[PDB]
Amino acid sequence: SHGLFKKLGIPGPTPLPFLGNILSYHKGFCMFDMECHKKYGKVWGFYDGQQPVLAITDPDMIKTVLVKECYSVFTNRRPFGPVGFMKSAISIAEDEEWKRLRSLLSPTFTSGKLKEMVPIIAQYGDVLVRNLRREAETGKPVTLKDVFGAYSMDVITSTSFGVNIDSLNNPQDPFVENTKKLLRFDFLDPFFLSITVFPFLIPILEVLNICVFPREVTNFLRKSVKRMKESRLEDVDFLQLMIDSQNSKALSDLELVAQSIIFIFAGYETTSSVLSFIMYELATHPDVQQKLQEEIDAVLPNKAPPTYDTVLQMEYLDMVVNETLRLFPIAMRLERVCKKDVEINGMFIPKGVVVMIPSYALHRDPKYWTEPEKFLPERFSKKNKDNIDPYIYTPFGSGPRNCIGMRFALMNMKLALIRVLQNFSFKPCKETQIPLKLSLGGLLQPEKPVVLKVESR
Amino acid sequence: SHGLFKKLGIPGPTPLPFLGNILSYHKGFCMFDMECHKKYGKVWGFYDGQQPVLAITDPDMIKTVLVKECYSVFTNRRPFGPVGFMKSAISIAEDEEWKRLRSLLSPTFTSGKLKEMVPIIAQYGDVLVRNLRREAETGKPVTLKDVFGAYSMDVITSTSFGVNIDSLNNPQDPFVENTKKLLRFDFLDPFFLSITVFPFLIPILEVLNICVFPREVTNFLRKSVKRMKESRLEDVDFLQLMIDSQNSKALSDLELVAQSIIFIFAGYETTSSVLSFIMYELATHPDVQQKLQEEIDAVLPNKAPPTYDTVLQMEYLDMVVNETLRLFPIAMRLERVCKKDVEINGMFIPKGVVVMIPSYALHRDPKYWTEPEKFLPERFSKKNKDNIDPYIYTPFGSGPRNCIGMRFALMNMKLALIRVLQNFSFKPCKETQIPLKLSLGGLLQPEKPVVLKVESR
Ligand code: HEM
Ligand code: HEM
Ligand SMILES: C=C(N[C@H](CSC[C@H](NC1CCCC1)C(=O)NCc1cccnc1)Cc1ccccc1)OC(C)(C)C
Ligand SMILES: C=C(N[C@H](CSC[C@H](NC1CCCC1)C(=O)NCc1cccnc1)Cc1ccccc1)OC(C)(C)C
Repeated sequence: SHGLFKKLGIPGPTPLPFLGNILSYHKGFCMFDMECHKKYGKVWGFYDGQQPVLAITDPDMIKTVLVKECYSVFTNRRPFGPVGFMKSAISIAEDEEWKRLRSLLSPTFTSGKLKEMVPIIAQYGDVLVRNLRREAETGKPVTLKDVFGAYSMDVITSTSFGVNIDSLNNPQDPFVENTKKLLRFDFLDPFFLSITVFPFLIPILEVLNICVFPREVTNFLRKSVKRMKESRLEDVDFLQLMIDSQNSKALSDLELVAQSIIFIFAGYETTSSVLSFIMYELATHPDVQQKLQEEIDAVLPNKAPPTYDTVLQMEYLDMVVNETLRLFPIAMRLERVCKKDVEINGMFIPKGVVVMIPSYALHRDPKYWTEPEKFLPERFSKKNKDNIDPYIYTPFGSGPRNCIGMRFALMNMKLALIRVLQNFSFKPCKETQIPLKLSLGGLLQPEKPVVLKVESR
Repeated sequence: SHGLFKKLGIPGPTPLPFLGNILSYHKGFCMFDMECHKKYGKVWGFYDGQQPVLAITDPDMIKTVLVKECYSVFTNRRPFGPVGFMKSAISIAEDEEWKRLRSLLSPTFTSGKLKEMVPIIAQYGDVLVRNLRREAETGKPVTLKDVFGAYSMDVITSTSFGVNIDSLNNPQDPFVENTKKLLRFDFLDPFFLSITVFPFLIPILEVLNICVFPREVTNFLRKSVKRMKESRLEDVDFLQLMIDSQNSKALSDLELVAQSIIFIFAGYETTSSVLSFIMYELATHPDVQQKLQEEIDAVLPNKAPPTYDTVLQMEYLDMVVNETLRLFPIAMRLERVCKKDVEINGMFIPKGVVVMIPSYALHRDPKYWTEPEKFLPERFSKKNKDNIDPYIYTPFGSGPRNCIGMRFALMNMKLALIRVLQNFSFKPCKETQIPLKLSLGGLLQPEKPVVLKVESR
């Protein structure tokens, strides 16, 4: 099965029996993609175990794949390990079902519903600040993914179930506990590599009701949600919107829970990780930090509370965000399974092949980015923003299966930063990893957690 | 493979292909054993999946199995699911290795080392009491396995690593968290039944570094212990004793950790569960409660602090304990794998057969116990204690592979009760499950958690 790309005349690294090329993940996904990109060019193929994966780097062709042919051919992602009842979550479902879920859930993530979510996201901004100042006045360097996680948690809990925790001060609350155990899967830990040399074990683990979503976290939320559904009904958040939806093809009950669980993860270690990266940059780039706090004071004088509207009135802030997402696209890769034999942009691609877009690699490709390793937000200036190909820069994917939560994430994030730079400036500690090396793991997160210094303006 | 016992002319329930008799676990292990015991008599066999299990109820024969032939034939328990590096813990190791571990670890559990452990076990008695009185003065019915667990935790943490937590007030402490996730395996949950219809999947999960001991709890303790070992060395608890041992065949480092992890579980949900049962009895039997608080006041006047010595001076207290253990032997069953063809007490038993002693069933067998469903501690009076066959009553097993921690458990437990009945009396609430129905699950724990009323003497 390792002859495939040789036949198609597509170049790539020589696979080992059974292993395919996975030994080459010893420096993380990202480093492997850049290296293939340099060595082979615009297209290459390789083998996660026996599985052909075809990498592509042409924007037309990438558009063809994420847009033009999404429904017909490229509808789904690759399977990755036993998910149990979580089979039914939107990010994991296939074909007509996913097509369906997207619809049931899409209204929920509208700008308009989002704007109603703003003042709740506001209140925990106050918590974040107050918690920070306690560490600021005790001049002790601060690990971010803690205080940001604690914030990221409060937001989720509240924005999706109305649960109102100071999680940084109550990691004791059974709710907060469960919710944390939902962490970014280390796709390069002992498990998933084995899942990829031995995917024939996925059904094995399914019938064994083994689940990558801790059977306890899920058995908790499942019945947790079942209590909420029956206390609201009858006596603004995601659950409401989703409960409203199934009040008609309409969403189910177990289905509803598994969606919640997705939303819960997503907004947690992603929102948390990204902010960490941003403060790392804001910290190792004092001028950018300052220009930012200048925007926030001119659009919002006197430490004025942000509204929905004033947030989007802030362009530089957006630039910084975008630029950070370029440097750290926490997905690293987009993928779609080729469900039929197809020709796209004059290239034959056979069924079962997994088509991959190496986002990380593209973001640091010299050919589109001057000095791509540098952190330069002016890349995304209203002037320069026009020159950036949407199929090269894809922090949130693209097409019918892009990040459904994109607007909410950006709003969520921006809301925190604004309230954080209104009060504090962030400075590198002797202990701050400079330069920030990347987790050679299967996560896009830093090698070492970001520690900085926090001062009260 | 389902013909075995029919050939040997040994009676038992008819197995279904693949399933064996496991459909008959729908009412828990215990109920199935009593039923086989009544229906077939002194011996019977059945099939957990394709695995022959031979049950026996003859004391001679049970002695033969747990004692006389332990080394030669019956050295090990049955495998149960993927344990990863935990392969090396004493309760799980096989043959010469276990034989070895027992020796390295046996001194640790001496009465004499135990006596030095007493005053530490004392101090958290004070915590237990103070926490209780807070709920006592707020006349709100109390779930036991919480406050007892919280106690059971404090003891372990301290008695094995010197870690000194008020865990009831700090379930936030990363240590306490990890430690809790080590809970009594529900052998009748979705997993282990599948493990028993599909044991050929155990090696499957091994190579997948999948572990029944949460890979995170273990990766925590592993490095947690590695920090302690290197802070003590160089600058009274189980770790010390074990560290001392490997200071010579001597214990290893990973080995040392996996032992700790065992000790940690054992003293947790076992100590916790047992006390829960005892207060349930003490509660549904006011007179027994009173006689007890009378012993504790005569051997220890003026709420006198218990010493090692005064504890064993208390006989009734011991009786109550024993009697409770009769009613609720939390192991339910003892097992040993027959590693060779052998004849014992005039019975042929083939290799690979799993020999089982149905402790629960024996404890409620009428033929040894008058009114066995009743709770009557006078059964264990210094007068009557002589009539109890040690091979019928086996709460802690027997022979070279009995409960290594037996003395410590009994001491641990007794120390708590004494300090608890010195201050409080325990009364049934309208909500108290009366009579206490048993978890039809694979655990010996109650159907419903015990809730009682707590009053300040
Ligand atoms: C900065 C934060 C986030 C980033 C960078 C991000 C990025 C992504 C990416 C790269 C994808 C793959 C899309 C594709 O294949 O084209 C995706 C999918 C998805 N995202 Fe996010 N995301 C973020 C936050 C969130 C949040 C807060 C939610 C809340 C629900 C969310 C929900 C989803 C869902 C449900 C999918 C799968 C959508 C589908 O298959 O229909 N994401 N995201
Ligand atoms: C009331 C509490 C406890 C009860 C009822 C209990 C009961 C048992 C039983 C029934 C066995 C099986 C023995 C056999 O097959 O003959 C056992 C084994 C064992 N117990 Fe416990 N136990 C208790 C507490 C503890 C504690 C606190 C420890 C602390 C380390 C401990 C450590 C062990 C170990 C290490 C084994 C396996 C011994 C070996 O295979 O060599 N137990 N226990
Ligand atoms: C392969 C996935 N995830 C899906 C299929 S598994 C469910 C998924 N997370 C899981 C893992 C953590 C607990 C929930 C999701 O959907 N989480 C919401 C989310 C995450 C990140 C960004 N936005 C939303 C397909 C996919 C792959 C990459 C990026 C996005 C989706 O991702 C990881 C590499 C595992 C992090
Ligand atoms: C089958 C076992 N356990 C051993 C083999 S797995 C390791 C074992 N617990 C594990 C499970 C919870 C986290 C540690 C042990 O050794 N825990 C110490 C202990 C427990 C209870 C009483 N004393 C000591 C063999 C065995 C079976 C029954 C009773 C005792 C030992 O037990 C259970 C039915 C699973 C509860």
